[PDB]
Amino acid sequence: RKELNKILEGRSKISVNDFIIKASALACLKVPEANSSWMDTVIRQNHVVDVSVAVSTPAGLITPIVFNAHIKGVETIANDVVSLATKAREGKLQPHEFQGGTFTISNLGMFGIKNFSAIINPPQACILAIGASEDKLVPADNEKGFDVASMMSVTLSCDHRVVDGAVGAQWLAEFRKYLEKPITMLL
Amino acid sequence: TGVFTDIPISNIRRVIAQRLMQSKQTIPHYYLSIDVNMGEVLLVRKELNKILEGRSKISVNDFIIKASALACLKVPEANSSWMDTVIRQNHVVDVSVAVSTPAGLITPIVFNAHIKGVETIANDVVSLATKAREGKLQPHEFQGGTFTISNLGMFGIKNFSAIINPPQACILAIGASEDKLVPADNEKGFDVASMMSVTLSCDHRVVDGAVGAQWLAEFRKYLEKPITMLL
Amino acid sequence: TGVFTDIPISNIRRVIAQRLMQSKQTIPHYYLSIDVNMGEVLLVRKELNKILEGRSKISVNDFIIKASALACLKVPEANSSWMDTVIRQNHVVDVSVAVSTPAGLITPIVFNAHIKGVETIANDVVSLATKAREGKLQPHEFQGGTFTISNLGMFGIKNFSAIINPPQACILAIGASEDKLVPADNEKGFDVASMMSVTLSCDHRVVDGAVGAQWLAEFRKYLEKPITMLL
Amino acid sequence: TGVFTDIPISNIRRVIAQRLMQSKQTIPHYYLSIDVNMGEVLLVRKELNKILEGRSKISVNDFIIKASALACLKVPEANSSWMDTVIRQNHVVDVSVAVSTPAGLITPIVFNAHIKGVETIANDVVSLATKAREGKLQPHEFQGGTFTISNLGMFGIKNFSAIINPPQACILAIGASEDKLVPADNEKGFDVASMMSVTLSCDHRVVDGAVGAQWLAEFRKYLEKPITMLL
Repeated sequence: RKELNKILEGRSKISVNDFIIKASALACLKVPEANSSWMDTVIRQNHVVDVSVAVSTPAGLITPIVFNAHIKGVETIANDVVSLATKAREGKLQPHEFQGGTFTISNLGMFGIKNFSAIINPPQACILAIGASEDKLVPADNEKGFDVASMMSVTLSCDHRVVDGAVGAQWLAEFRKYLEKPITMLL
Repeated sequence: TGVFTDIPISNIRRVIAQRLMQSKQTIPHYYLSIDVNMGEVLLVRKELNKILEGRSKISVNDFIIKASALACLKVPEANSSWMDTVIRQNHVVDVSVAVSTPAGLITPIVFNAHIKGVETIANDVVSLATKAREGKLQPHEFQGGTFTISNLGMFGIKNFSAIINPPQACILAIGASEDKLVPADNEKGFDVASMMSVTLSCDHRVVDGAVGAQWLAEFRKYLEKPITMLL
Repeated sequence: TGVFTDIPISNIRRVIAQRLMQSKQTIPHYYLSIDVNMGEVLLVRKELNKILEGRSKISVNDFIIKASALACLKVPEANSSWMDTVIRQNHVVDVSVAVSTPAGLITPIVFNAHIKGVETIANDVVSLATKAREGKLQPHEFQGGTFTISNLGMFGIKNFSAIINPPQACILAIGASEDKLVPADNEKGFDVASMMSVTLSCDHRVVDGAVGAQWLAEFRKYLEKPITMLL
Repeated sequence: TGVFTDIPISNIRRVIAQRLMQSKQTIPHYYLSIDVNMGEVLLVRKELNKILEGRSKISVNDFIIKASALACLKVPEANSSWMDTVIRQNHVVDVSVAVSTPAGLITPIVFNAHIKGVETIANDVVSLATKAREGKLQPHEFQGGTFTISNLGMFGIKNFSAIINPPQACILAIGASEDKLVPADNEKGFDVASMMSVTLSCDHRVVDGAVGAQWLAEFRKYLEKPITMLL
């Protein structure tokens, strides 16, 4: 993110939430069950990824939707998120701009929250919850024997009648791999 | 054999020759050449191949196709076309790759190359190349496209200037990658770099010199900072 | 937008395309490339800019225009023209400079460039470029000339091969100046030099290969010993 | 003199211009460039000149002609021709050398250059060049051939792209030999090498890109290991 911000000499600003959205869309592509839905009679599997981001507007909560997030770069995602957040804080959003989607992301790391467990929207099947990033003290094989690492804890709230435990665990593994090797998003 | 032997021309060769002659007569070609440092792609490709434990193999041509598609997105004129009455600008990027099948040349088309990752591109290119060497390709699988890429670096070619297809407007030509000796500020004063020379053959009635130069600049930036392809 | 959007062609673009197509069809182009060491011009220009305390600004393109005019004086064939029945040899040098205005291309003409100093040339080029970007140019101010120069070194282009205007016979193409690593006899054994690559596109029915090579040799000598322009 | 003087065109110049125009209109040219290390030929030629104690003088152009003939033997497509109805493949190699006589250009033909040694080639080239500068050449002595070579390294030209003769299919263009600074594994880390750049202009309806690249690879191998010409 720092290198990309240096490259974009004021053209755009890229946040960590943009990489999170990109990794979520790619993981939903790899594991389609987390992007599916339950409709009693039938189970609908979506081939496109619409990511509804939760923004804490000081009037409640708003859910701007980033459409086709699986085929967009981090810069387009960042611009869309910024514009939609400004419009949400203004108070002017079309119903289709915040009602719908296939996946949901909620971030509360700005408030110091370490972990939290969100609630699934009725049509969707999963929701990702992102907490604060903190410098932990992980073991290492160097001279000291330890190293400082910036760790972030994420909780996925799955619908068990659509997503199995192994399926959700695979989704989390792919999400973690995408975020821990960012060049993998090129593949 | 004697002094000379005359080989009759097949109908496929005849029509290909007629098309090439018409292209060279109608399209005013002009050539723009730049040089690209490939030391970062050489590392990114190695890391991605290590990550893909036999799942897939990624070549440098795949990164080249990806960078070409992204540059065509940024500069739409190189992906446009001339139709006498009107100029057609394509919003999707179809990249026709030139493969030297030992029966002539074939042009497998990678569709929607601007929204595909390097792994999907690599798999598509491998499958299409195998089918082309087999000899079974549908007409829509090798006729059409919006951009064309030809690579001859396997043969040691340093530079070359290709010919534009009649409907399209540009064609990229990739030569061999060689270890040059560029100046550096270190103790020795020089450093070894792997350089690759590329020539873009543009149609001057569609692409201006500044436009083609911008396209080459964006292509070079994408290839020399591979993480920029995330944006 | 959809899949593609067709952009209608303006009359100016249509006539320019027709002229370029006719030029490429009628003129047999052939390209000759050389390399020039610019380390002496880089010092002469700095000294002249210091001497001119804000009175004027001299660019490298001005020295390039001056050297081109002097070389055209020495080798008249590159300044000649083809008129089917007769070959017209011009005794004056009018240099048409290609400026990439963000609406296409413009060709301001510097007249009598063989008997003008670099300061007059610089002032004329600056004024004509400002007028071209404004959009107000008389037809005689950009239609005609005897020699043509196109520069694309600002865009990082290393080499390119331009297209001859139908009446003229040659066109010079200037690429980027880069710090190479040439051999030297000093302690290290090498030295850094600023090199620039130029391609002359000659009309072979007017200019022979040896003639074009002599023209390039004289141009290179003028640029590599700037004091020679006094002679 | 005035402003301009019109020079009438001779019939020889008129017919040459018509032939060149027809060639450029009908033949779709495409250019392939490589670089050759000449340090071994520079030693072989010196040794052979020492051995020939004034009996004959061997030039680098003679080794170039020999390597061209051998490469045409290995890859027959570059020595072929296009005749609309049929493609004629020649089993003998006639090399037309371009000599810049100070009256234009002349093309003395060396026949059966694939089965002649460098000394016979050198003697034939010297005699034909003297006769061409004299001005007495039979039509069969300069009209025809299967391959064409043009050299402009005496004039300092680094690269150039020539024009194919209408009956033939390829033409080789040789530029100046220059001492570059290539990387090396010795103590310093670099080594000085004499490099020469050659461009082959192929007819794409007869010669494919891979075919031309193979021809250039064989030519480079012959020139970089001169003992290979014994095989």
